[PDB]
Amino acid sequence: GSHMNPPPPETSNPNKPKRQTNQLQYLLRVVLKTLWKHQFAWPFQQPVDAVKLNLPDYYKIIKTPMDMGTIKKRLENNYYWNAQECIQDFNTMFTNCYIYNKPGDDIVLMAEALEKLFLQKINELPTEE
Ligand SMILES: CC(=O)N[C@@H](Cc1ccc(O)cc1)C(=O)NCC#CBr
Repeated sequence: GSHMNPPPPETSNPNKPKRQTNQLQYLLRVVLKTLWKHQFAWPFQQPVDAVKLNLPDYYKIIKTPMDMGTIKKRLENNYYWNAQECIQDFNTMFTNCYIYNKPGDDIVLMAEALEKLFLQKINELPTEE
């Protein structure tokens, strides 16, 4: 935990109201589970360690960091009120990658593959009930 990396996004706050929904259950059991085991998930399984990767400008450019390790903990620890909050975290993670990296780059192709899978699964997100 280098002082030069920011604290990770919040995964626990007892003041924030929490709810289990069937959609959130789907996001954990189907969407996260599927993306987590993809061959290209590893760069997205934890916050970007800008120290280790020698990217001192990362947290200069990316002011809303997000990663699937954070999303996994948010889903496992019922941090969310609704599915939109969680979908937004996934979208933020993909867009961070697209903003920071060049269109050709391996990391972008890897994010695009996870995003295509994500969209397939979110198209089947169940009606809330
Ligand atoms: C989520 C994300 O952006 N990924 C990291 C780490 C990473 C990059 C490429 C790769 O093949 C495996 C890991 C990163 O390097 N970010 C910007 C830059 C640069 Br150089």
